[PDB]
Amino acid sequence: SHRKFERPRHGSLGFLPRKRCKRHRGKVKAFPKDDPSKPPHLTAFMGYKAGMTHVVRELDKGSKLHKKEIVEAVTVVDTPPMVCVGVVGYIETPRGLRALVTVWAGHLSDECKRRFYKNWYKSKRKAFTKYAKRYGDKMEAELTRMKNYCSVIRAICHTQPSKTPIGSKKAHVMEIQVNGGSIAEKVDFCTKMFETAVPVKAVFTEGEMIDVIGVTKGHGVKGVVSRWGVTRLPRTHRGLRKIACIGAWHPARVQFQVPRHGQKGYFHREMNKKVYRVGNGAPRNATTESDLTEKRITPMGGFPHGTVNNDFLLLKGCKKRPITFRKTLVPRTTRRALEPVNLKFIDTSGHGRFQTSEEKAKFYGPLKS
Amino acid sequence: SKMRVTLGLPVGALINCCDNSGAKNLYIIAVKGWGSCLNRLPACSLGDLVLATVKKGKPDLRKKVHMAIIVRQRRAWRRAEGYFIYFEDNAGVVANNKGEMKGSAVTGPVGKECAELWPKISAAATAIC
RNA sequence: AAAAGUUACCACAGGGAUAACUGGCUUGUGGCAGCCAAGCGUUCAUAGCGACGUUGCUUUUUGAUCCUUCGAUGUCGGCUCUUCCUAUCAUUGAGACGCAGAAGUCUCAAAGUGUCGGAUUGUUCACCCGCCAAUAGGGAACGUGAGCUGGGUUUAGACCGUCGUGAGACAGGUUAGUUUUACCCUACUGAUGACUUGAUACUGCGACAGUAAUCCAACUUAGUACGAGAGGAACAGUUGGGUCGGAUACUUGGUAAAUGCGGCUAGCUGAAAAGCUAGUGCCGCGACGCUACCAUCCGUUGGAUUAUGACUGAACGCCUCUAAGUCAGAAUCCAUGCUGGAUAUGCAGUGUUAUUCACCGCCUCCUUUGUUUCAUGCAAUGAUACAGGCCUCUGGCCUGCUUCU
RNA sequence: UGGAUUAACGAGAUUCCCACUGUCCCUAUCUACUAUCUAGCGAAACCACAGCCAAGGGAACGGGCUUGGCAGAAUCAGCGG
RNA sequence: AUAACCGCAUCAGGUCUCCAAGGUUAGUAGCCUCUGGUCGAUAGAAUAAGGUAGAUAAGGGAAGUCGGCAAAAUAGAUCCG
RNA sequence: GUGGUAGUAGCAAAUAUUCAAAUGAGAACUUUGAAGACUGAAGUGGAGAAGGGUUCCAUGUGAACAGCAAUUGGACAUGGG
RNA sequence: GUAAGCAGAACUGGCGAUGAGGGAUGCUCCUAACGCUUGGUUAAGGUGCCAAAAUGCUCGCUCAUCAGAUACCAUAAAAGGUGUUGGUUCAUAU
RNA sequence: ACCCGAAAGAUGGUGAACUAUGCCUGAGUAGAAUGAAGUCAGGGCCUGAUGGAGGUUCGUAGCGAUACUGACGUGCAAAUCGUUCGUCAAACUUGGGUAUAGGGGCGAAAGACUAAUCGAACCAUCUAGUAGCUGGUUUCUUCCGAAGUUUCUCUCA
Repeated sequence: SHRKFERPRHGSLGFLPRKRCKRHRGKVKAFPKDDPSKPPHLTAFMGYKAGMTHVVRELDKGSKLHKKEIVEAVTVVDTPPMVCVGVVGYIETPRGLRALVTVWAGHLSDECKRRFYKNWYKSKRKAFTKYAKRYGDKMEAELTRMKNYCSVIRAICHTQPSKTPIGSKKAHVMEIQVNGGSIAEKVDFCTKMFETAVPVKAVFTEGEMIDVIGVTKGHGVKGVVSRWGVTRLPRTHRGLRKIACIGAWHPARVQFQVPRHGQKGYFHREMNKKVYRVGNGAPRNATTESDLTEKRITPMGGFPHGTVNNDFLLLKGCKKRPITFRKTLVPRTTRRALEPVNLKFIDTSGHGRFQTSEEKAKFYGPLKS
Repeated sequence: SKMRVTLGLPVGALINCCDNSGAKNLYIIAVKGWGSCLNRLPACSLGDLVLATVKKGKPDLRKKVHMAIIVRQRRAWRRAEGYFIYFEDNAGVVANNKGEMKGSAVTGPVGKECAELWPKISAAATAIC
């Protein structure tokens, strides 16, 4: 028999299976296409999620909110500068892409070198020691390969999480593709970055759509209702936080489209999320034209779970996750995108009243020692 | 072309009646521009056109399906300036099949988003919000 | 043989030799689509229709049948949840009109997306009130009871009416009446995990599988086109909303056994102070966390074609979208993007490779054994075409690796 | 085989209204004991043989048969086709 | 008699009688305590889904359902009516 | 007579135990102290009947029994009442 | 009887009591009936591969934006086609 | 009478420790609400006290068991547990003694109850009761090899 009242489906089949992925940072997948035309530039970044706070800006859209002062929720992402290290050629074969030769730098720090060990405290710390004497005796044999062959080139960069207030040190290594012209000049771009900190202002700008990669915050094994968004059964023997009918008799088998109990969160996952402010760790980050009061983008009492005293970027996963950002796959203009941003006021105030801690001291006055 | 506002009244709700048409009550029955969800009670926000019966009022004005517009709302909603308004009481106005109000005077406050849409209800209102 | 009933209080031996469900054959009946052309359609058989006849299809109706099941396949309906079909109600792109516009009716490609809130009834159906782009029809053991529910039907109690002399009967009405077990195998959803031309570490590639967005309204376009007038569009542009999906907790709301701080009742510690017991003793506020259209954000751009309309152009001195050749073209299809990849017992690059008799590599030289789906020359590198090709090119060659080494 | 009424009474059978609510829109959080993990203890129903599907024919709805799709150790938590 | 009885058993079941403290209160109600009695009921660690019992929910208030089923709301005393 | 199922279901009502010392081959579980709880006089208190029949009391202990343990016991053994 | 893998008869042959080879698969169709076996030859039916044997030879027809493909047998009809290949018979090369 | 299998019949005994009812003799049941006759006063039959009736009401113990169609359903339990609910001075609850026994009893009547047994208990015997109906029926080779049709039949398994 047919259904009775034809409702739409619970949940998408687009994302399946719903299982925790094998990766803590977001793997990129699909860099944007090469214009042999632009200069050479990096097309991605890594940063750590912090906390989000609202901001006030003036809309420039005839909407009824034209020329009015809208509050907006905004995530701060801590982004200390990613140090370029290596470079990787890629042959285009009929099977797929294929790595021809990785070249590396002379001198890596212990920040990068922790990634290669699971036990740093025991080991004698040998990684790139035979390579370093080989480098001084450099690699203009192996760079000549990448100029001759190889359609695609990618700089190996890495993070600096000693500068972050996570208790980490270990530092994520990451391929980032280079999209400009001429396969020689991509390598000359990469070569001159070796042992140089790339800042965030090199990559991204104020008023730009960014596609954000990450991993969702975990909830463990959750049931049908929370996991798939399913109707709760009426007030039912056995229980009521579950589907009643899995399946019809035939096929004599449970189909994959029916929703079940299992993992929720820790899924690898967005596109078109506007950058409002690129900042500097080097005072007056949260200060604007309007308010003119001296602030840092740390709120009072820290971001809960703390500080930030690095470069950051605002924009429209869990805390302390490594996000990656991406430059959008086509440069698009939707009026909504390509908007004049104007920030009046950034909030740096449990339930905060005061913007700054000296403002609190003025209110309460001479307190008792 | 109304912006979304939290829906504070389902179809079942019985609300107050502002105007001088003589109705005390308005019992909601349906909403204009409601699509298709299984099991979802159709609900109305501030500002928007509905259908209603009067439950107590003038005897010619009872047992018919009048259109009304909703004018105050006890459910909270977010203005874009970043705070949450909510009124003391739910209330509406009996209205013609066009959209014009029937009885001219309007007691109470009204919302911003009633006066922003409907021109006539703006004029007769005492003080908006 | 010499011979009346009743059993819903029932019992026993058996029966799928034999009824009440599904399934199977059949398709009268039901449902859907063709063929002919008397007339209807002011005029005109065929825009839309179609009598008298006649040919099919379907198994969503109901019969007919008794093949399967009586040492039991749990008999209606609703709720929940998934998928499939197309005989398409809406949405996309067309064609026809008795198509001026608007509104429609008919037909083709179309199943990508969508098909709702309530009153009465156990209902399936039905009939109303309303919304809406539209509220199309169906299948999956008349989907779905170790999923629920138990209103109906179908035990035992009892009431009424009709029938019976009575016990009792009724496809007549009425009320009260138990819904058992998963810990097995598989399936589905999630979790580890041995091993493969070494170990161990990091960055990757992406075969294959799954897929996601979809409808409406307002403002201008415009009181313009069109029309005798009433009425009255559309594309590009701008702004929102619905449904669906994926995240998140700045703010607003919810949660409290951080028993966090305060307040109050009863009892108990000689009192005060401090508390403790009333399984959270109560009331107010209550960070962090988790969380809600009850909150905020976000939801790609390319190719090949369908219907259809055209180009050039014969067969047929002309014509012709077609026969040979092309072109445009969709809510379609395949990519792209997105999810997985212990979905290929798949593949690549790079780091470090056992405290100095102690094992461990790599490259030659030469011996022990043991593996091979398969040693006896188990051999031979232009690139094309076939109504043409190749050159040692004023010549020569092809008609076979049947050759040449 | 009683007909028509009827105050009071009813764990009796129906309908409507006010109050009140998580029954519902629409789900969310919190508590204890469980499930879960360990130490010790430790059953039972059931069991031809076994356990991936599509179609086919067949006693007319196959886990085994024919033709295809395919097929990689060993394990834990759930679930009800 | 939550282990000497009967229920196959040291079984959350059943089985006649007497005596009967303080505070709160109408009260042998419920709640806390003194005398007398007991800590007998396998433990430790984690705090998933799903359960069992127990709480609470903005706006609406039966639109859920065969049906207000379950849960809320009301509650004592005095005076008026 | 013996398997698979399986070291699986499960041992989760009656608010609750903790610290030390002694005994012992061995202590989450025996005894003694110190704390903390419960029962809350129509009591899980003090006495009888029916029914039971030595379970009463002491000393001792290798098994089995007391669904974990056990130095404990309504168990086992020898006495007494 | 509308019909049925429906019910009831007549003649012969089968299945039941019966394998073997063929019809992919089938109690009833085809060939053909069986002691253990070596060699030879056929039957039904087949010869691109699965699969033993023909990518054999020779002459026609067919292009399907759902071709067709082997009795019982696993369905198709009325009515159409200036798609193509032949035929029959009239009328001026059509 | 090849082996195993009924629903039943009859003969002779054993049970009222559970339950049904009668009899004899004992025991039991807070605290509130309502305020009947009777009586006393004052006013001209009214007003106020007094009084303490009822198969009266709220509600403990005790007797019972409506709902959740809750928990449990290889249970703690062959009827239990939780919250809710009925009645509570009477046609009430209850111990002991005593009476009634199987086509008999007892029944405020449901075919209820009569030792987890009831539209006729239990125990033994007649009894290995009967069955045109199910299910089984134990070594090998060798040779021959069926029928499902006729007539009659309380005959159509």
